[PDB]
Amino acid sequence: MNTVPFTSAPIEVTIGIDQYSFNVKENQPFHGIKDIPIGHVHVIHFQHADNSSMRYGYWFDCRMGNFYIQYDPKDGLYKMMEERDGAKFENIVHNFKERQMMVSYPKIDEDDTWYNLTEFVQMDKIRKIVRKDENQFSYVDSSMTTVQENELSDPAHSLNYTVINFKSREAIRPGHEMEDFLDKSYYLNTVMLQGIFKNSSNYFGELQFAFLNAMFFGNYGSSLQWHAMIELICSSATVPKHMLDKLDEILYYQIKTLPEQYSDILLNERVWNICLYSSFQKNSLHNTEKIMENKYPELL
Amino acid sequence: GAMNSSNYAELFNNDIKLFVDDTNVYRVTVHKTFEGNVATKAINGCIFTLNPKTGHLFLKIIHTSVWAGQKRLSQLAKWKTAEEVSALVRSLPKEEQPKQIIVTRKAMLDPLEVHMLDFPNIAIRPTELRLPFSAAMSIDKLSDVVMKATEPQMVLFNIYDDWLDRISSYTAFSRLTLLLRALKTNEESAKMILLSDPTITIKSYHLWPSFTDEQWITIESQMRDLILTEYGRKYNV
Repeated sequence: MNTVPFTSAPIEVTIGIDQYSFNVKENQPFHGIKDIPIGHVHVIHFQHADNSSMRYGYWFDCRMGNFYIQYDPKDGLYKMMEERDGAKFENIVHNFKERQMMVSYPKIDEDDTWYNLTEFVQMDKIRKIVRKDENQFSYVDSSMTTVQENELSDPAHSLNYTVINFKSREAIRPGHEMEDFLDKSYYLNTVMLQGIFKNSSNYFGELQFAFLNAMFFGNYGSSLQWHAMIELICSSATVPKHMLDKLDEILYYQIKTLPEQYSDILLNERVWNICLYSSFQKNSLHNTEKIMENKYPELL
Repeated sequence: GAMNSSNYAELFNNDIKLFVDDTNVYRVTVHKTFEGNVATKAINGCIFTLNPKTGHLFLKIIHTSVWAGQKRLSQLAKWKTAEEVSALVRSLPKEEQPKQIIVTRKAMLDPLEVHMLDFPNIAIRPTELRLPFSAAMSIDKLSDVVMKATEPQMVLFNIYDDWLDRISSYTAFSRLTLLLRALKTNEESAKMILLSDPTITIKSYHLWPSFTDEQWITIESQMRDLILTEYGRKYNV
């Protein structure tokens, strides 16, 4: 079990760690989060009490180093940093635990939610979507735009998701215009799975990361990417059986975990109604279809 | 964006554009089978591709053989239309290729877009106008060449005959759409007006009769009256 200490909490802020979140008052003595489960990625995120705009946060994996949070009064936000001095860092953490100034990552043992949301997400892949190669952790916020959004402005700050576009030469073989547009199997399996992502796990990893960014920061371009990657599978007639079963489980926990009050903007009516009811794979998302109807039948 | 009443004069500027109408690509008669079921038989069709500024018509004849052993024909017809339009563009020299293609039916946008991916600087546009180009097979010479075809064939016409020697494109297109609107609303009457006078003939290289300027005014008035009448009968006004 690992720890992310906080130097201090100088401004009132709601802090999240994965799907949990705590309200911290200005200069309340908060000094970090302990008992964070080893073995998965994690994300710590922030929304200031005064600017309910710009949710921002950091993706990290505690196996890749010792990380802490410190408020910067010039840039006006909680920054994640790495402590290279191993001794200096257990000293900080152990003193803060002794004084009991840390929240415990509050994982119920029956609960596989976070595992299920992050099953295919790997820190090394995140750091290629968010290129800042001098840090081991990755910053994301509400406003960052994707490489695809840009093409239609600052590239250092972009989300470099894989571009998917159903009306492109990449997606459409010359001579199979009608075939490939109506059945995206060649775009999914040859171009994307075999060609770019290499395997289904990396594909699912990007899909899950896009969802989480949409959920935790309301990043709209991530929401577009998550929907695009679902639609590409559901609009393919020929999908490996293991992918369809795993897709149903992935989407199930994503829909399960969404705040009920956010189904209006995070969920795209056309994509979901086509996936669940009109697509080749309409009958292959039994668990996802069942929870969508019982929770957001309006959308449908 | 979409073409409509507001940007209507853009049709007659010097940017090459083509209308494409697919209504007559897939044509069927519906009949009863010996067992009482219903079946369709296809007849020859055509794509109606028209330069509204010059009158040049690219009439691509769709022979019934293209449908043989195919499913979801009404869907296939849109992709065949888009295939053939894209082939036409590729066949034209660069300086004759259109800068825009306006499809008369919105269902053609995606198939044409996908077939034109090689021509990213050609804009594919819908239209809000209710254009009468489905009545093209009410023009006797066009109907005749479609029905007689025994194989795929491109036949070229000037849909304005020689009108442009005396009138502008704007007026020529207005004449054409009025004639086609009338043929569409009551073909029998419309055709009666055009031929009632045996002394006004259709040149061998023309589609419409050789009316003088004055006779065209009488004609256009007769066609307007025809259209208005049908409307009160349709709706009871």
